Amino acid sequence: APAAVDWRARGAVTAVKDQGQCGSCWAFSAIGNVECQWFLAGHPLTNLSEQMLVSCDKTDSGCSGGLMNNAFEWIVQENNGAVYTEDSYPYASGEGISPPCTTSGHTVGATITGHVELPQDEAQIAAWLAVNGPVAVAVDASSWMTYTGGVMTSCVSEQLDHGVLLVGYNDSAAVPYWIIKNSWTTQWGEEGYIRIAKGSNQCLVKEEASSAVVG
Ligand SMILES: *[C@@H](N)CNC(=O)[C@H](Cc1ccccc1)NC(=O)c1ccccc1
Repeated sequence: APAAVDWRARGAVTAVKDQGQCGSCWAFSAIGNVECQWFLAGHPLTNLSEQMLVSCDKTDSGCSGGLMNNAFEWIVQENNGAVYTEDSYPYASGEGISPPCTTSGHTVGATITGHVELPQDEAQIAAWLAVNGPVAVAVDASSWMTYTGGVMTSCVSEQLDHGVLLVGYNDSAAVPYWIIKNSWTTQWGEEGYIRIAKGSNQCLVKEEASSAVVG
């Protein structure tokens, strides 16, 4: 694997979004992954719908929580692999209110055929990310409220509570780090992003890493 990767520089990552006052990070993580994978598949970078998952995906629990794996599963097995555009199915749960599911007239932004899980190994995850793009991961963001910038090194790593997106790493730095996309606006952290120490399983980052498959 390369010494450093940043898929943002490859224009493969969309703008930082805002989940608002809603427990829908799982949806943002999954959808982000699908966005990046769709671009890297040879298609235009399209903003996709988190609201599709929050409202329609009943395997998960809307604004109270859910799982990225469950989202990919639901997309393939229930929604024929379709991921709608954010433009034709916009996010509306910003204040905590989830509209009902609508299945007439929406526009398919991406089409996935499956998903893969990555080993609980930062090296193997990086090895994947360097080739096939950004990875949906679960973390312990309990100590993230106070993050303002820099490489976090003593992140509270107890129990998973947040869904974020690995978009790259840097093994060349004095302290090697993961570059992580969050869904807490651009005011938080490093322009919406956060760098965490790589190799010491910070925030339990290596626990649940998955990626969609765009056949
Ligand atoms: C983010 N603000 C919403 N939080 C959750 O959805 C929360 C944490 C989470 C971790 C990994 C992947 C997705 C979400 N959900 C859970 O703790 C959880 C666990 C088991 C079943 C449902 C929800």
